[PDB]
Amino acid sequence: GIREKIKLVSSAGTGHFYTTTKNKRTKPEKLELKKFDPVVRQHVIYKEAK
Amino acid sequence: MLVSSNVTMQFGSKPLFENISVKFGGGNRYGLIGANGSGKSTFMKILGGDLEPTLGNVSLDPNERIGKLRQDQFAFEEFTVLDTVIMGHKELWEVKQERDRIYALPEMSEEDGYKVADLEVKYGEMDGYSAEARAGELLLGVGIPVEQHYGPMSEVAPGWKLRVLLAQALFADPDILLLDQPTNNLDIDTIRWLEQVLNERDSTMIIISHDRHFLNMVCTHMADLDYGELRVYPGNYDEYMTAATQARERLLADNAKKKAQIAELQSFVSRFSANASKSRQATSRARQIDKIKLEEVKASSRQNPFIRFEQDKKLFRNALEVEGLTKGFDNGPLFKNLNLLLEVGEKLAVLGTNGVGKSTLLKTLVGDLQPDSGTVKWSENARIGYYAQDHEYEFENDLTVFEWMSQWKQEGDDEQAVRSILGRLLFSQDDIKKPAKVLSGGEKGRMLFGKLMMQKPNILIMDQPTNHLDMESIESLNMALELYQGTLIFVSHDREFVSSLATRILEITPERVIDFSGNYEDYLRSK
RNA sequence: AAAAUGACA
RNA sequence: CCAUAGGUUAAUGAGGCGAACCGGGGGAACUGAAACAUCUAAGUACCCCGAGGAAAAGAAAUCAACCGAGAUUCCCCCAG
RNA sequence: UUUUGUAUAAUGGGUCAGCGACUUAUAUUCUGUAGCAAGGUUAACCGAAUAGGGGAGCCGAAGGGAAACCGAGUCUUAACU
RNA sequence: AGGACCGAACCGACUAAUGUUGAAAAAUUAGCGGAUGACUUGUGGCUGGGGGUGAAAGGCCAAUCAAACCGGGAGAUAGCUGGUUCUCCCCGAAAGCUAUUUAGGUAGCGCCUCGUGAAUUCAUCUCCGGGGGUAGAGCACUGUUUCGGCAAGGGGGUCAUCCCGACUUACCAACCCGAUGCAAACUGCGAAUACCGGAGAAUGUUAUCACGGGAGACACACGGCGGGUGCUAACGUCCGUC
RNA sequence: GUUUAUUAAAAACACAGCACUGUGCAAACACGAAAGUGGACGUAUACGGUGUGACGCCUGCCCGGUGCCGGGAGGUUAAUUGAUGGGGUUAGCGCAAGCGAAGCUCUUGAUCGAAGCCCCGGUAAACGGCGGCCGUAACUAUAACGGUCCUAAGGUAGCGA
RNA sequence: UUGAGCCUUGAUGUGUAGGAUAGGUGGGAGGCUUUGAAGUGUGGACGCCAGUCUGCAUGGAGCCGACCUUGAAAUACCACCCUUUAAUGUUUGAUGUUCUAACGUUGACCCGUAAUCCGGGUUGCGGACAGUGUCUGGUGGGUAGUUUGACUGGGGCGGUCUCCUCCUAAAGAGUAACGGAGGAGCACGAAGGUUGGCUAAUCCUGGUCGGACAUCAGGAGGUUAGUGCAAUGGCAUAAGCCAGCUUGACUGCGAGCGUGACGGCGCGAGCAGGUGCGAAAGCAGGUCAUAGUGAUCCGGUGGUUCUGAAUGGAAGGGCCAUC
RNA sequence: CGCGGGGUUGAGCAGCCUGGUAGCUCGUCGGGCUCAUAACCCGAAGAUCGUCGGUUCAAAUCCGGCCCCCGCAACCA
Ligand SMILES: Nc1ncnc2c1ncn2[C@@H]1O[C@H](COP(=O)(O)OP(=O)(O)OP(=O)(O)O)[C@@H](O)[C@H]1O
Ligand SMILES: Nc1ncnc2c1ncn2[C@@H]1O[C@H](COP(=O)(O)OP(=O)(O)OP(=O)(O)O)[C@@H](O)[C@H]1O
Ligand SMILES: [Mg+2]
Ligand SMILES: [Mg+2]
Ligand SMILES: [Mg+2]
Ligand SMILES: [Mg+2]
Ligand SMILES: [Mg+2]
Ligand SMILES: [Mg+2]
Ligand SMILES: [Mg+2]
Ligand SMILES: [Mg+2]
Ligand SMILES: [Mg+2]
Ligand SMILES: [Mg+2]
Ligand SMILES: [Mg+2]
Ligand SMILES: [Mg+2]
Ligand SMILES: [Mg+2]
Ligand SMILES: [Mg+2]
Ligand SMILES: [Mg+2]
Ligand SMILES: [Mg+2]
Ligand SMILES: [Mg+2]
Ligand SMILES: [Mg+2]
Ligand SMILES: [Mg+2]
Ligand SMILES: [Mg+2]
Ligand SMILES: [Mg+2]
Ligand SMILES: [Mg+2]
Ligand SMILES: [Mg+2]
Ligand SMILES: [Mg+2]
Ligand SMILES: [Mg+2]
Ligand SMILES: [Mg+2]
Ligand SMILES: [Mg+2]
Ligand SMILES: [Mg+2]
Ligand SMILES: [Mg+2]
Ligand SMILES: [Mg+2]
Ligand SMILES: [Mg+2]
Ligand SMILES: [Mg+2]
Ligand SMILES: [Mg+2]
Ligand SMILES: [Mg+2]
Ligand SMILES: [Mg+2]
Ligand SMILES: [Mg+2]
Ligand SMILES: [Mg+2]
Ligand SMILES: [Mg+2]
Ligand SMILES: [Mg+2]
Ligand SMILES: [Mg+2]
Ligand SMILES: [Mg+2]
Ligand SMILES: [Mg+2]
Ligand SMILES: [Mg+2]
Ligand SMILES: [Mg+2]
Ligand SMILES: [Mg+2]
Ligand SMILES: [Mg+2]
Ligand SMILES: [Mg+2]
Ligand SMILES: [Mg+2]
Ligand SMILES: [Mg+2]
Ligand SMILES: [Mg+2]
Ligand SMILES: [Mg+2]
Ligand SMILES: [Mg+2]
Ligand code: NA
Ligand code: NA
Repeated sequence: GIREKIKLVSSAGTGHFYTTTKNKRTKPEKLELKKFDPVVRQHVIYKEAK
Repeated sequence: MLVSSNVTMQFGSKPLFENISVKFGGGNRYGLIGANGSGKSTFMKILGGDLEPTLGNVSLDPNERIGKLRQDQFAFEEFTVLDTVIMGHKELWEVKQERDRIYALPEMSEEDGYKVADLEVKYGEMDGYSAEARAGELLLGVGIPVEQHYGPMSEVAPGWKLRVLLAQALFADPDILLLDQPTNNLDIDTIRWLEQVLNERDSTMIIISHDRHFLNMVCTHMADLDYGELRVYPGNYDEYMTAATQARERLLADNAKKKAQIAELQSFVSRFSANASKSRQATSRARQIDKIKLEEVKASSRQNPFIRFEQDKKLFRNALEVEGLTKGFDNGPLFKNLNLLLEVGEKLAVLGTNGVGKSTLLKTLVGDLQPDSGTVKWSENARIGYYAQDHEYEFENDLTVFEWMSQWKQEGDDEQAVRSILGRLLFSQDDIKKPAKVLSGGEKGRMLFGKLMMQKPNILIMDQPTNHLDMESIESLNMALELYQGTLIFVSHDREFVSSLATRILEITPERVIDFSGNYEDYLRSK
């Protein structure tokens, strides 16, 4: 529907991303969640991308 | 010898121009036009490369020079006139600031040792040793006198301020993204001057102004951005006017051909459907309707805001009373006495070439700047509404669109009857939940028209109302002031707005301020 | 430039 | 004008037939895909030209792999 | 014969005699039987030619992984109770 | 003079009868139209198969024409009909689910058969441990319904018909109280059977499960019981169980 | 007069007459892979295609749609041309990562680019089309009449169970 | 005639402030001049209009340079180039007139020839047009190959085709009809996690606007309220209602089960690594649960030497995440 | 009760076009011009946008039910 797909690309430098959905009409700003990066095995920040 | 590329941008709900794919190059000047609050300024702001788009189609040409005049014509009251022109060279300016921290640094470091040498050798390589002199000759070449070269930009008339800002753009660059809406400089003389400078310069430039006549003399191609994308129509402006308003008409006729062909296949389907002999043929066109797919029609952003000003007390005898003004800032006074009377009407179009002090007359006519006069003696129950020539202090403190509009009211309710007034002048539901400082151009102006809607100012000023309006709000504003009951004292630079709107002329030239000739169709006729 | 009509006695 | 074209005479060769095999010039569709158009059937059926007792091919501007083999043709594997 | 079902008024046959419909080739899998048995077996071809040579090659005795690779282990995973 | 008139040869074919395994694979008999013209006829040529010719009917092109005849590809393909040949012994179904350009076809499973390997594996009965919410019943709930009592309130008229409503009605009438019914999509109650698990004797040529070779079948019919639909009609139709 | 040889002989086909349209001659058009033939040993009072069908009175309105004809200003647009940007390789520079000349390559594609279409007019004996709702006249009925909406235009003459 | 590129030469290019219309690099301060000058008159051209400028003899031999305001020095000098420009040539494109020599001739005459075919010759007319070949855009039922669903109380029309909730469904699971009733193709960065706290509908009485019905104070009642969304089951330890902190809406696995003919779908304690809340016990692998969704092929983006058709690379594949 | 279209001021019609103003031509009324009526000039009146609901701050407009009007269909052997 109105909810489209984004990917949260990690900030640890490695290429890893959690893919989710986000409604843009209500909120046009980015998403920032501290998630787990299996490449470096640590909890790092995941800024929205794509 | 290079060209530009495509982009796509969105500041929230309903993305703006949705996968633009264009190229700009050659010598032809793409006149970029569009309705208020739709792409334009921010489309070519992306083109400059300082901010990147969302979808990120990217448009790269990192070898040649870009010089950009912008819309914020008052964005620097502090830098001296020579500094603003020099800052048009981005590399020179940023290098100098980090270099200039020499006399402001009382102690030097080891790493600072070759750093100051590294910055200085870059300064000489791009010959910053002549930037002050190189700009000065150019700055003198566009009409700015010498004595104001070292003065601050705070004390320069806005009409003159464009001549400085165009000199900043002209810094040996083979393209310029001109945001030049020649708002203040509409003397016709200065307009005719700027038409020669751009015409006799060979560059792949872009112009954005709303002036229909100005786009004729200069631009060769047009890049209208109206519905959801930009289409390039060669021709000047009025060879454009036919195609843009005809390609729409031929689409509505084609769209209505299918909608009338479907409705005639439904004559057969609805009649001979249950029939045994004609069913196989009715279901042959019952599934033919499902393959037509008439193309969708989008609404043009060129709408007409509906604004009207209504009074609250309507004084009856007269409004103005000026005895002798004799106000001058640092030179010969701009006016000597200026005995004035308004007499409840007399829309009093102040006029004159830029730099003679028509805006300083209105500022001291309302009581902000104290004159050496003897008071201006407003009426008993005057409710003054002010629309200053520069309006940027109001749009601050990051209030939202709904928040900013809301405080201006006296008896109406906070939820409704201010949404309608704010939404009457083309503000959608999702457009009012964003900060009021991020608005652009006409919407900044349209707010100040709405500001006087609820205020209901019995007496009006409207310093320079038709500045960023999109040729449709001008027709609405011209109609709104025409049936307005009351008094307003405006100073406008174009001719048709003053001519059609009711008038009692007061032109300002050194030294005598000529007062009154009637229609302004007779003021020029007397000449 | 527009300018039609008016019951018997 | 010379000369060519043309004409006559003489000598030699060819012509046509034949079952299959062989080289070349053209070349389908039914059919399968559980319909059908890419594809398959298939360079098959058929038409035409040529030759021989056989015909084509044939003596590396080929393979292989840092070791080497040595023109062409046919059979068994590699291998469904 | 076809059917849920036929004396069926559903099909076929006038009768006799002769002919008339699950085959052949090459591959693959399973059962029976025979030979040899961690081995079994040759094909083309040579051959006084159902003998004997021919072991090119095929199947099996080792699997795991997409693959490099490892190997009674291997893959996943940073590593597996 | 005439694409003139009546009318035989000549060219045709409007009506009726006979004929219909005929005298004839379109004729005979009695009538009928044209009959100097766009007529008719003899002999010889030319046009050929997606082509010919057509005063136009899809007509004629050798008794064959919405694409001739002969031979070849060719034993085209046919989920469709028909047929399938000697004998005895053992076991012995299905007409269901799921999917399907699928519904009269097929694929996997269910059901059959043969071989191998396995556990008081499996079946019946008694006792024990269980979850129901069907039949029945009931009206606290969801709806519905009839009486009787009280009665909010919604009306009807009477007034200066200005206010307060001051007085009236032959009205209706919600909520609660007592009594009386109905329900597949109601439940403060609730069986019989069935089903799942455990233990125990007897009986049953393993009847049970797993793997592997071969299938057939997937059009069902009637009868009893519980139903949907129909008219509690149909040798009607769709389910469950025997 | 012709037609379904063999169930239809007719109102069907043909016809003289009428109109439109193509064709300037090596004519248009047709049969031909092509050479070549017919048209025609003809020459616009000729030849081909289409529709109507003696003769008489006539043949009304609509060019919006689809065809055809004319226009060339402008937009879009093929092959062709290959300007630029990105990558692969590596002589060398470093004896680290990395950078990268020349050449050869893979790809992107600036510029040039006609007809057609979009656009502007014409043509209906070119294919085709040719309207609603409301009110109103001395009893009743009906509208000569009026209002309004729409369309490219709203069926005229004649005829009418 | 006009565009585009290339070479050669010559000209060519300030205000700010001065003796002056000085382009950049700085090598240098001595060149220049009589291989005829200072000034004189005499003419082009250009010119933010003072001047550069060079044909010109005569006059005939001194001018320049350094200095001087300047961000910078100076046609005082030469070279290496830059800008704008004219002339030659130089290679090409576009158009317009002409020309003959390719090509055409189904114009005329002669010969082969006892020949309205064909060939050769002479000539006239068109003439690089026409026409043909390869490539390409448009048009193209003239022509050819083919498609044009199923269920169904015969076929057509209408309805339906996947998923969720209740009844029919006969008290385990399942169970059909063109049987009776309703929904879905989403939403949420909080509407998720955790910690702390809280309890409704509807009525009566009293109370300013205020009213059958807002907000308030007491009492009855009991979940008859509520749940993002249809229905069923559920919910007080609340799954309903508020607030604080936060990202467990996380990565690799997974004993053991449920349900499907399969493809698949669902539940899941616990183990390893890293988080959040709480004092802690503990809870957390999305939401009260059940709808909110489509396999394979083909291709796109990112990561990863797993492979890399002689070798080193690379293209291309493979694996992981994803469209 | 199967399918479409319509309901706006006295008549005929827009405005639904992606929600922020109830509009056009006639018509009624009160004046003015005229001897008087038409024509014409000036000024105003009326609509719950069929009704009742539902997201909306806000509905003629978006969604749902009902009423009324106008058409069309309800097949062949
Ligand atoms: N920072 C932003 N983020 C998101 N959306 C934005 C932002 N700034 C502006 N917008 C949106 O983009 C719209 C266009 O703004 P823009 O600056 O392009 O004006 P404009 O159309 O050029 O107007 P004008 O002609 O008056 O100059 C704004 O009206 C606003 O709705
Ligand atoms: N604060 C000030 N200090 C010094 N001079 C000033 C100041 N404000 C204005 N001036 C000068 O006095 C005059 C007044 O100009 P002002 O800013 O009032 O606008 P204006 O002349 O009306 O111009 P325009 O028409 O461009 O708007 C101008 O010459 C301006 O340079
Ligand atoms: Mg009259
Ligand atoms: Mg021979
Ligand atoms: Mg097939
Ligand atoms: Mg088939
Ligand atoms: Mg040979
Ligand atoms: Mg060697
Ligand atoms: Mg049977
Ligand atoms: Mg039967
Ligand atoms: Mg019997
Ligand atoms: Mg019978
Ligand atoms: Mg009998
Ligand atoms: Mg029988
Ligand atoms: Mg039969
Ligand atoms: Mg028989
Ligand atoms: Mg036999
Ligand atoms: Mg192995
Ligand atoms: Mg006759
Ligand atoms: Mg005949
Ligand atoms: Mg006879
Ligand atoms: Mg006759
Ligand atoms: Mg006769
Ligand atoms: Mg003959
Ligand atoms: Mg015949
Ligand atoms: Mg055929
Ligand atoms: Mg065959
Ligand atoms: Mg056969
Ligand atoms: Mg077939
Ligand atoms: Mg038996
Ligand atoms: Mg079948
Ligand atoms: Mg019961
Ligand atoms: Mg079946
Ligand atoms: Mg069945
Ligand atoms: Mg049955
Ligand atoms: Mg039955
Ligand atoms: Mg006749
Ligand atoms: Mg006949
Ligand atoms: Mg007959
Ligand atoms: Mg001829
Ligand atoms: Mg006719
Ligand atoms: Mg006509
Ligand atoms: Mg066809
Ligand atoms: Mg075929
Ligand atoms: Mg069917
Ligand atoms: Mg059950
Ligand atoms: Mg049961
Ligand atoms: Mg069953
Ligand atoms: Mg929740
Ligand atoms: Mg809690
Ligand atoms: Mg919760
Ligand atoms: Mg839920
Ligand atoms: Mg290699
Ligand atoms: Mg890869
Ligand atoms: Na702007
Ligand atoms: Na001013």
